[PDB]
Amino acid sequence: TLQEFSFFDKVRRVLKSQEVYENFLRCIALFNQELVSGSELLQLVSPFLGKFPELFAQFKSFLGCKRIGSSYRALPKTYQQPKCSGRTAICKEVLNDTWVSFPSWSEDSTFVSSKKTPYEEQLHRCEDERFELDVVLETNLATIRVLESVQKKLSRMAPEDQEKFRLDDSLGGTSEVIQRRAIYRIYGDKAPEIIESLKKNPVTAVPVVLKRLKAKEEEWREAQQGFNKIWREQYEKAYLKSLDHQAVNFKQNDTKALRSKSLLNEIESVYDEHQEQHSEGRSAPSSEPHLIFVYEDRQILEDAAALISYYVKRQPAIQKEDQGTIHQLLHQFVPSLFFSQDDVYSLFFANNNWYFFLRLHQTLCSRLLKIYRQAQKQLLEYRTEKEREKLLCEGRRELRLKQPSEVELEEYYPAFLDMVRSLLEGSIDPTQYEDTLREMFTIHAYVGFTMDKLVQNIARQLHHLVSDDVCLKVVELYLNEKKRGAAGGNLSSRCVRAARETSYQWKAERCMADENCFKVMFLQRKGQVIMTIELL
Amino acid sequence: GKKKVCYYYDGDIGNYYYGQGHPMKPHRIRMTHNLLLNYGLYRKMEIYRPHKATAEEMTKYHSDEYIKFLRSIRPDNMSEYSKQMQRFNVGEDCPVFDGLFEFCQLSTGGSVAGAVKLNRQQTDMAVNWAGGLHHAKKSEASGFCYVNDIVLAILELLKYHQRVLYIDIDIHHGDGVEEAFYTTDRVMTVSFHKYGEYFPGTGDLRDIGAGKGKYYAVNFPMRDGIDDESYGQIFKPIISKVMEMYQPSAVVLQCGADSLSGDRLGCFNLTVKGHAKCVEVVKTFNLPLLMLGGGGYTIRNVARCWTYETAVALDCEIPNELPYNDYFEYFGPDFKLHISPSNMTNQNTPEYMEKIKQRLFENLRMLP
Amino acid sequence: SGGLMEQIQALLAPPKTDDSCDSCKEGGDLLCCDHCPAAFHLQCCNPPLSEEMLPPGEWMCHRCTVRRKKREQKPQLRRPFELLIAAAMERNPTQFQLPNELTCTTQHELDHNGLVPLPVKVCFTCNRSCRVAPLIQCDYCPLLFHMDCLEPPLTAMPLGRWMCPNHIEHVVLNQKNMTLSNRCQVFDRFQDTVSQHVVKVDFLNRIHKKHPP
Amino acid sequence: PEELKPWLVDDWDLITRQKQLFYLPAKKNVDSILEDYANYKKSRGNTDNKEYAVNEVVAGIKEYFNVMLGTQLLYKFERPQYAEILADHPDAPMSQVYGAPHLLRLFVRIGAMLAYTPLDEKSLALLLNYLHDFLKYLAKNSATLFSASDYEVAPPEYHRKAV
Ligand SMILES: [Ca+2]
Ligand SMILES: [Ca+2]
Ligand SMILES: [Zn+2]
Ligand SMILES: [Zn+2]
Ligand SMILES: [Zn+2]
Ligand SMILES: [Zn+2]
Repeated sequence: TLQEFSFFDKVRRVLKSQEVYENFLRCIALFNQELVSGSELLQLVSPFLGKFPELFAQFKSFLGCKRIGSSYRALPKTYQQPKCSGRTAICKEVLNDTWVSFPSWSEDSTFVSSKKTPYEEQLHRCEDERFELDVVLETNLATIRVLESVQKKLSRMAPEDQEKFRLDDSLGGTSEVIQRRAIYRIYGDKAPEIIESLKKNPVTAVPVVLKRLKAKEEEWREAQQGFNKIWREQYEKAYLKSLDHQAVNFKQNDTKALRSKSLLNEIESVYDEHQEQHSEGRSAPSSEPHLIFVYEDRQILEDAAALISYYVKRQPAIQKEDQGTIHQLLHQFVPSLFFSQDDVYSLFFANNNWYFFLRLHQTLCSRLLKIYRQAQKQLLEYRTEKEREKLLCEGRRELRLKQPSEVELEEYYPAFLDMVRSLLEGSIDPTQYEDTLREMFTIHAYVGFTMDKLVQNIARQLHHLVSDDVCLKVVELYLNEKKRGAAGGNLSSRCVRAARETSYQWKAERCMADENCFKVMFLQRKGQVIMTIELL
Repeated sequence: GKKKVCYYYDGDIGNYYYGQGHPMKPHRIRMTHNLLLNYGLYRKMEIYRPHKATAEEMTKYHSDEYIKFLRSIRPDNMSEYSKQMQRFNVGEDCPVFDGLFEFCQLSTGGSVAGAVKLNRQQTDMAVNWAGGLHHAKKSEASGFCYVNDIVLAILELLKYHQRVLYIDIDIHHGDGVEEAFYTTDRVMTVSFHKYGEYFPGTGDLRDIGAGKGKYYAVNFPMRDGIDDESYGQIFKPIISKVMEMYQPSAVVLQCGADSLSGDRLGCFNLTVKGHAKCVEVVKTFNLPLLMLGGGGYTIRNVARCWTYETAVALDCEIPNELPYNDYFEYFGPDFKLHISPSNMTNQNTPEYMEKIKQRLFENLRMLP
Repeated sequence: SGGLMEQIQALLAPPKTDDSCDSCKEGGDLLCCDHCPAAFHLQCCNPPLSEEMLPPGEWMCHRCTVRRKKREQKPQLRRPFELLIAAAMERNPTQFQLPNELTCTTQHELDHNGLVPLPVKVCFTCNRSCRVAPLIQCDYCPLLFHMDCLEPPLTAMPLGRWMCPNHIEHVVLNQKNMTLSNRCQVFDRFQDTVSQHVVKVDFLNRIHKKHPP
Repeated sequence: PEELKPWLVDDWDLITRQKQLFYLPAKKNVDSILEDYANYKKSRGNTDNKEYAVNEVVAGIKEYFNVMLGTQLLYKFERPQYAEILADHPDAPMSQVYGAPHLLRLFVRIGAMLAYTPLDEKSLALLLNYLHDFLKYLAKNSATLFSASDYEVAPPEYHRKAV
């Protein structure tokens, strides 16, 4: 009947593609070939209609040597299994004897430059350099201790039997090879005659090897002191830089993602996404925004605005009346948009440039917010660290570096502001700038290296915003529309003012038609304000 | 509350040399023990000398030809065994060195002695950081492991325990241990491991077991850059349900420390506190427990992690400042117990976690 | 590049005292002939060259051997079979190669600078573009699927030809005991059969009837 | 000019794609199968005096399976197999042990490899005919004789031994 025809038209519409519809008709034809059961028919249908509940329900109502796993596979039945002499009843009854897996890779593979920073391979190299001394020196010390014990033993009975005393392969120790290894290393090629000598006549051989080993271990210990002094000045130059795995990439990715074309494409992609969904006819209302952002402080807004003012006030390229325009704009109207001067919203129809600047402003606020949270978190962890460590019995419950005081940790944030301001002046080279930033804010400092570039880009946006007539037009249209009370207001009064809002929409279209138009919405809740922006 | 515990240390286990540039570097145990000693932990914990395991104990699982090869092989007679060396995967990856058979002897002896004492009910917790080598097979050496100590420990424990749980938290997959108990209902192998172009290349979602031991072998593939809280949120539920349904009598943990941040061959990003969260979680269920060693290649971090989880086993807390030790200069430049994680991107996105966890839950619901 | 390795090893020194095979076209351990640049594997010789067999000195290829020895020298089917055996003796141990008649037969990524391409193509399960996560395009149909959107989700990149989960051949791959060729013929049975709209729709309303005829 | 070849695709997949090896002493060695063909075909014609050529060509298949094996008949995964065969039972019949599936590879090669030996027209015609009916008898009872179910696999030791 026509219900089936409607189902097929709508499945064609929601599949958007001929080949997948071919696959679907393949499945149903295979089922018609009676090679597929109804439950099986549905287990092959579900990949097609696993996200449209209505169509899936409609279709359901309409109807009314082996190998396992991925790596385990069989041994030959007539395979001579390796015999074992310790097999008990459990060994036969529990152990596998039919299934085998294969190691697909090998350890220590090509991983040197896969995901590791250049400052970590250095630490790995120093680690190996340290270990080889540690092992050789400690083998020598262990051999010294063992032969010392055997000598302390030997010096205690009558001399008529000392020539009868002998030493075994272990050199008197618990390990057969450790002492022999040490002697080989000490003596080069002439070691084994001496090994025979201390095995045959220990009484005349123990003191001489003991003396030579003593001198050698003191020489190696002094060399170790020198080497360990040299080894320092190296962990300090790599540890913090090794913990950061994103900075080198992040510089380029942020300096590339802040271009205007990227900011445009990020929302055009969402527009085309929702357009394709709308063509599909899927269950989604035609009022849901495209991009949502959030500010969770007002003081951070004042800080960011202060920073932008601080940059622009020291420029040569913009004149004093434009400085006044910029001050008026940033410190009065943008707070006006945010209602800094629940369920209260403000609307704003903006051109391309306004979208650009105001997204950059959101990014700056978010960066500063992450910095603030990390500083506060550091303070709390350090305070609770003193609290926990002060009351601690250590084992009774049966040099170094000076950490900053709480005052400095609390002073971190304004100091960071002074530092970024200074970087904007440029009197502080970015190199020790980033060194200082990292040394304060550990692994979370990766976000704040490119703040200067962002601030200068925002300043260019502001200069263009004042210079271009379309922006000023947009702003005074917003002003008179707020005077009428049409633009923005109470959530309840949305149904009352939808008509005047729609007229405002019409004005925005007729004003900026040859360019992409944006809608921006500022809704306030529990002290935080949520950006919502969408395209038109 | 506080309970008795045992520790087996043979002072020579650190002296063996795998070869120049070999990431398997057995020094780690020696610094672990020294750090424990200078933390004053030995007053509350008993330290024992492990008896060297006889080859008869090793043949209980391994092929006699393999053990003969292991005992007869030396660096000086490489020529006279090349055919067998190729036949037994001994070479570049797993090399022959001085006293390798002694090292394997000690490694297996520690854990087997722990298992004997555990079976006797003389203690409910024993530690052996030398053992836990899990990549060794029935008749081959792989993944820097020669004699699969854990399987011998489990075979010893089964003499008195009806059901036992094996937990692997190494970045690698315990391929040998699971393959040994692939087809049995007496053991579950719960492995959390990174998958994808990674050694050994086994350990999918659906490697779920076989025969009577079907549904009795759960794996958890992960991606790069797993972090602390993600691991915590995924561990406690899976473990709580596994030991609610299975109700085992003994538990064995492989604390592979190669899952830490900044490892030489690892990609994970766990911290020492996050790593010890697992041992607190498993112990809180109050069952007899065996802790074994395994991986761990960033030697300072390995020492830190093993020391901390040992101290957790005693229910003892230790100052974040490291006390003085013979290898103090390794922990520069901060010289602190806990390590700060790196900041690389976590590819283990939350919905992936939710889906894998749900599939595991469904698979476990089938256990009788 | 100041490495400490050389000095430390010299300080601990004991005293002591004073590109591809020509036969199989694949790499590995190769021996290169000293008259021609061609190289052969240790098992690419007639008879195979074992480790203990190689003579001390220069190595010669089989083709160079034949050339050198030729220069130095300068209805019964029994005769055809002798011809065949002589020819087989002359042949080189390269490989057995299947006939080509049987063995034979970008846009969804960020730009070079990094940017979402336009127009966009979206994950089938979410209708979301490449921005959220990398997109995997099926090699049989132009369907793109996410990493975490399948069931069960993949952990790692499928290095080979991925098989999308919408396609039907999964029910054919379920069997673990049948031969490859049967599976291949079943696959190819659906790889050409298209444009059957009327017959499948008719069968569907045929089966739809609640009361069988 | 070969028929019902898709069995070769299965052989290729199990040998060098599924990494599943063949049984060394599986059953029905190639010379034994050739003797079975000779016995079966002798009871076809009422008076096959041409048995003097039938047996000769069967033995020719034997001799060509003698020296050609190993050179350009096996796959790169099959080098260790041939090495073990040559090192374990060299004095034993080398044209034995190896099962039927390796036989078809010889004929697959020979169809192109013959293009370097200029035989006379009648002889090549007869050889073509005998290849044809040999292969049609093989296609007749392939399911009975060819069996991919009993195909063991290679543990990683054989993987190291191969490459
Ligand atoms: Ca694991
Ligand atoms: Ca099991
Ligand atoms: Zn070759
Ligand atoms: Zn040559
Ligand atoms: Zn998706
Ligand atoms: Zn597909």
